[PDB]
Amino acid sequence: EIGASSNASDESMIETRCVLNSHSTAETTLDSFFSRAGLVGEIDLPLEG
Amino acid sequence: GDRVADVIESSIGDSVSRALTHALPAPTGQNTQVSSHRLDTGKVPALQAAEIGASSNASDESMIETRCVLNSHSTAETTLDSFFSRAGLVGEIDLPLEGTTNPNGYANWDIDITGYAQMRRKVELFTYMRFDAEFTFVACTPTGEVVPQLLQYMFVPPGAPKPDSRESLAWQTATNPSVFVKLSDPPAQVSVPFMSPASAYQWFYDGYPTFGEHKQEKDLEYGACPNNMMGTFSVRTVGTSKSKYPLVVRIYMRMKHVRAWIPRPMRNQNYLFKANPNYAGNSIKPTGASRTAITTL
Amino acid sequence: GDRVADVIESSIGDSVSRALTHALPAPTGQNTQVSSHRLDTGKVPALQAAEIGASSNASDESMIETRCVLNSHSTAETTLDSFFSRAGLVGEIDLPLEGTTNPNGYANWDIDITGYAQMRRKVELFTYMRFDAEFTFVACTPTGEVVPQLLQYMFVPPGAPKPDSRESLAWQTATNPSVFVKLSDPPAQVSVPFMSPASAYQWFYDGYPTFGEHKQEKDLEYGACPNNMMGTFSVRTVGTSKSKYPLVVRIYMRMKHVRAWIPRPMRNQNYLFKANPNYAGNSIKPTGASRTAITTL
Amino acid sequence: ETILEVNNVPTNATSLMERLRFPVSAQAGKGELCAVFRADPGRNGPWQSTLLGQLCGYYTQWSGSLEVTFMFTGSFMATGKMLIAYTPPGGPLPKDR
Amino acid sequence: SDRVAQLTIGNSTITTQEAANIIVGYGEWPSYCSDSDATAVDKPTRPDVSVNRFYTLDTKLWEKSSKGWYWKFPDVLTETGVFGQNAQFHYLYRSGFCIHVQCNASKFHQGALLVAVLPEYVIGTVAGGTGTEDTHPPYKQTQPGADGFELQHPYVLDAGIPISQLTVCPHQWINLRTNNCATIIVPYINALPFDSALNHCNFGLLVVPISPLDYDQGATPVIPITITLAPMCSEFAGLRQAVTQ
Amino acid sequence: SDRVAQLTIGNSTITTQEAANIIVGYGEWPSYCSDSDATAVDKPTRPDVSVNRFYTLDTKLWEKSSKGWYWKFPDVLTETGVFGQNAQFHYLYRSGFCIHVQCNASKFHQGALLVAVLPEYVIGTVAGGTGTEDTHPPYKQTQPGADGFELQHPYVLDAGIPISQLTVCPHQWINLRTNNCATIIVPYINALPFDSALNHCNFGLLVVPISPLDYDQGATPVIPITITLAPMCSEFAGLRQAVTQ
Amino acid sequence: SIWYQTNYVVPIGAPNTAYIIALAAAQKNFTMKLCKDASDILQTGTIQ
Ligand SMILES: CCO/N=C/c1ccc(OCC[C@@H](C)CCN2CCN(c3ccnc(N)c3)C2=O)cc1
Ligand SMILES: CCO/N=C/c1ccc(OCC[C@@H](C)CCN2CCN(c3ccnc(N)c3)C2=O)cc1
Ligand code: NA
Ligand code: NA
Repeated sequence: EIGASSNASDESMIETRCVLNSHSTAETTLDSFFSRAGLVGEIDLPLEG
Repeated sequence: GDRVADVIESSIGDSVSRALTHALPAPTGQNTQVSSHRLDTGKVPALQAAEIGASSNASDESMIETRCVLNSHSTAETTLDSFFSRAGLVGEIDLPLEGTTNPNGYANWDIDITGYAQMRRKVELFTYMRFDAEFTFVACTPTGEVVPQLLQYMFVPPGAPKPDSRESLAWQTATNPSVFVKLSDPPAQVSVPFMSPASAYQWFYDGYPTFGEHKQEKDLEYGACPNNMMGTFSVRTVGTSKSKYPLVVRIYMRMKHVRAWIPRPMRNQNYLFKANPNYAGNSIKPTGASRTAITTL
Repeated sequence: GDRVADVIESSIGDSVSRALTHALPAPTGQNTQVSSHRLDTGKVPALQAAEIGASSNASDESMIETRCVLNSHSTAETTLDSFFSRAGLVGEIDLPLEGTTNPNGYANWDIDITGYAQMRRKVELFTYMRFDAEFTFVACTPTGEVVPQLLQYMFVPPGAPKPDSRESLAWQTATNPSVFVKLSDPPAQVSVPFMSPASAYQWFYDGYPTFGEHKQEKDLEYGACPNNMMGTFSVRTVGTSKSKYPLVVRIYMRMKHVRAWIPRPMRNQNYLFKANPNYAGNSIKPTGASRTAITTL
Repeated sequence: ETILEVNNVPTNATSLMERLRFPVSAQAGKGELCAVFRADPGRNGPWQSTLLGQLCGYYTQWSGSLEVTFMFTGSFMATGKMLIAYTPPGGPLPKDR
Repeated sequence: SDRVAQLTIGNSTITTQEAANIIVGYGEWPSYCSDSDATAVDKPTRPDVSVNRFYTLDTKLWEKSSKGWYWKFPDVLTETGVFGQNAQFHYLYRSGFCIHVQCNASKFHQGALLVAVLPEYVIGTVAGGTGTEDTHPPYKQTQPGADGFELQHPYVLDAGIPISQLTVCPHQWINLRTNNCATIIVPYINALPFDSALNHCNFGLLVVPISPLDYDQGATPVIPITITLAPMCSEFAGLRQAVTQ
Repeated sequence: SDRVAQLTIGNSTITTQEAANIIVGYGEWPSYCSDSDATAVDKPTRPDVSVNRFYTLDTKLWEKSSKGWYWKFPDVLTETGVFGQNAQFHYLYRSGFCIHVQCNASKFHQGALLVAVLPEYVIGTVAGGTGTEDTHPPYKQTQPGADGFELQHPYVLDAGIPISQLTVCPHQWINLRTNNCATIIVPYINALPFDSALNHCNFGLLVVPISPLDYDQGATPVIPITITLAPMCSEFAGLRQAVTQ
Repeated sequence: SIWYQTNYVVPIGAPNTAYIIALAAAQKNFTMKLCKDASDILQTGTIQ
């Protein structure tokens, strides 16, 4: 009800081992996500039309 | 805390894999040292026990009288990159006008390089391989003629919508990477990273992808490892109306930054299918040439 | 050697059983301290939560105004040895002349002290007990008369041959301990050590002595713990011809150097059998006295 | 956290809001099943309703732990104990509690 | 802040918002067998997380007429998960337990259960009623497995002893107006360092209503009592083939 | 003093008086997964002695016409002892193995077996003979369990590859005039830190006669080949109910 | 899977049925890689 998301973590809900996580967070930056060219317009210049 | 002795003294949890061997620099072939006649008892280099599983440790110096030879022959051309970083054909895509295959001006090719024997036999020398790769796309007509046609190549990773037509909304390519190029331009060329969810790709997976009963009808899934399935390569002629020319796209691959593990016997029977090692049972041929007698050349 | 963190930091193997409580010297009853009127908010000694499983922590001082009392009443007579080191009857052996029981001048009594309720109800207050014991043997005729007869008592541990007659070769007693005494002499008396293979004797064993199917016919073995079966006590009149007198041997036991664990509810139904806690289902009686109404004495 | 449509069954316009919540009520004490769903976040099913699931769609691969927080909205006088289980790969849908 | 609690062990977590503290039997925590108490020489196996976790084994229905139930340890688990397998493949076993009995109702229901642990809970029979017959309890009554067994004469705990004194054993009460669960931690109790998980039941769990369940017509009438339990510091030795009994 | 040997692990000991040293595959010993190679977060279970021990699973008869056999790991053990139970109750498994193939005869018998370990041993079919039919090997052929399976075409190892090059894999030969056993220690081999003991067979054990068994009429004709093996550094994670496949 | 551990209990006067709302998100060790297009394309014809 407070409006916050759960603060519970793996460590407190089950018995965990140690894991050294080196997975990168680089591909989820705004530029990573948006700096990929996509179609946004099409212009027709026909002869007969 | 710990107190019983067997717990304090156990090796349970040792992550340091002890290694019986280590690599040495070897930029050139080994040299030969002077050797002379030896007439000893007890010393016997020529005798081995192949049963142990090791290869002979006998050398020229101990079997015959040798001179000194300073060997400066390089070992550089036999590195993994030297051997694999040579572009070879791994895919062919047809875009004909009149046809049974892809007559609609587009095509989807599952990224699988096992359809060509030259390249395949080289990679299957190893069980696991991790590498980046440079892909080159050569396009022309079936006569090798160059025509003024614009094409679009798009990489569709697993889960992205595969185009179902030359005018599919998927070609908007807002996130997938696409390449626009003319057949008149040089061959398109890009670099591809190592994309598997695993630490390495593996050319052999002795297992099944899912749990359950593995009945007859599902046996085509034996050996299928999704960790090797990188997606689809889609190509189309860029237009709302059919192309005026029939086209062919040949795909070349040049691996780079290669690492490989677990060498294995090299294929000696013709390949039949991409997905498995099936061989023609009625044509099992010897690995190599034969002769009439063991006492004759 | 160890290297992964979860192994280095685990408590697997901790043999030090952490204890939430410790014993204190208490040679006398606690004293009473002066207390006065308290009129507080927040402080409430009289209120408890029996659900927790603990007993009330409320004391005289906090419930009423008390004076000072120096209590020097001893707690010495309630120690285990004080309570148990009093000899009681635990066995009776008859050696009649004319009879149905042991008319042959000898008898074998399985060492089991559960045939007499007074002693049994005391020991069954605890689940496990470890102790030494002093045994006294009182012998006479069934009228309590003392006659000039020589007897032999012999302890036959499990595995030693039980005499099968007054003239059995087993009475040579070359290793078993025997006692030779006259009824005219005072009662024979010896000290017995704690002989179980276990760390303690146990008056209750919720289990079976062996593996296998526990079918109906073997259910008499439920609750049988060999760790409690110390052997046989054999008695005979010393001669090759029948004794001239009918005899009775009463066996008394006085435990000493006692230790006990796990207190339990005390028996409230008459005992029926030595080997089990069976009670007469048609005579289940209240633990104690009753009255006509809850509002009347 | 965004709302996970565990109850993704109703499909007519007027009942769409019902997918945002699922029910519990007095039973017969036989450890009955209340609901199930796959934990796969980027798969068709309940997760599609969440912002995590949708963002997930713009990526081929993912890695990490997930969390689902369940909020009970019955009256203050209602009590109860539920067992929520997560079955790792290989384990078929549990037949019983 | 003593009413709320979280029990996490293995890959299992239990929560409660109406607890009444925790009882640690005979004031001591479970521990592994020391090298001087031990006698068997083979190196034991201590599976840890795969066996020391919470198992929810059974649910009973509390009714206005219920007499009470009991379960035997380690019997209730000898056929469950990885713990059961180790118990079957090994001759020797030892462990402690964290017992969590659950039972909730409403602020308009009433009743109180006595939850207790009684070591070496030997069961007796009524002896043919007259007491002249030396009958004995069948295997299904002495080792009832996960389903437990219902007491025939709770007043004497089916063993000729007064339930009124059962509180001398580690216990807690589940009094509906106060709490919805009982939590008792029990150390290994025996006269030997290890024993057979099959032939010997170290203690019994007793759940007996002392103050009958009551409520007015209209209130939820189905009031379950669920039994969850976790082995602690499990150790096994004397390996060979699996045996169920 | 290299011909004699004793292998002791768990509650099992193996002896041999005609050995030919020991091979440690790819030059490295089995080890537990490190915290940086690991990815799964649950704390694993490492049963130790109850699962890392020698299991003697099967005996085959060597005949003058035998073509050869193969077994798959960890398939051969998924239904044996405590190791099997852990493999079934857990999603993730990893371990190494000490393999000891036994075969003795007399100083008048002759023959040589090639004992080798081939990672990711994918089996192929003869494709309807003509090679136009895309047939596939059945489950009982890819994962034969403890009984193993007999090679149909040893020359190409039933997979289109030359057995003549199998020596590029960890191996030993059992040449009757020299030794009566082969011992190979194999570390965990995979592209992932843990995997399913059920869906994935890390490697296959191949026992193939290269020099046919021979002896004169009158000599014991029954010459068994027995397979004994021990898991090393077994680790399991991802606990839930037991699953056989 | 969600199971009844005991039972939903309520006194006279309160509803016999109530609902549960589920909220989901990722833990702090969650990451994603290999950017791709979503499986949906929310347009039928041309957007005017
Ligand atoms: C405009 C965008 O241009 N995009 C170009 C482009 C090019 C390549 C590409 O991905 C290349 C994937 C290859 C490097 C590895 C292929 N691999 C791995 C192992 N494997 C196996 C393993 C076991 N059995 C079978 N049958 C096959 C296999 O086939 C993605 C995108
Ligand atoms: C000349 C030689 O003189 N020798 C004298 C002599 C005297 C005594 C003696 O051994 C005395 C043994 C007692 C101390 C303990 C008896 N105990 C242990 C627990 N137990 C139980 C437990 C559970 N259920 C039943 N039914 C019974 C039981 O009955 C040996 C020799
Ligand atoms: Na026993
Ligand atoms: Na797998």
